[PDB]
Amino acid sequence: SDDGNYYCVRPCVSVPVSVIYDKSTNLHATLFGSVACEHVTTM
Amino acid sequence: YIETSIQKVTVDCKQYVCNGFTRCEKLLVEYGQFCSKINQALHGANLR
Repeated sequence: SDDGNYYCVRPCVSVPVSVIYDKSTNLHATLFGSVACEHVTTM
Repeated sequence: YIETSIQKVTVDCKQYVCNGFTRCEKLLVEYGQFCSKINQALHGANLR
């Protein structure tokens, strides 16, 4: 950059999401595969 | 050595085809019958 800094440029990423579903009781939950919980809370 | 399994890779059809571009996703809604078959086909293979 022109401000004297070298910047790494990575591609834009997306957090994975999965649904845990129990049909008999009609219950569900969310699974963010390989994502730390702190990142989910902050973003 | 006897192999017993392989990695289970699942693919997001919407993110793979359109890289998060809203203009591409608008065209892809005409599809989706094909994305729904790819998502379910890989689900069955990983389930078995």
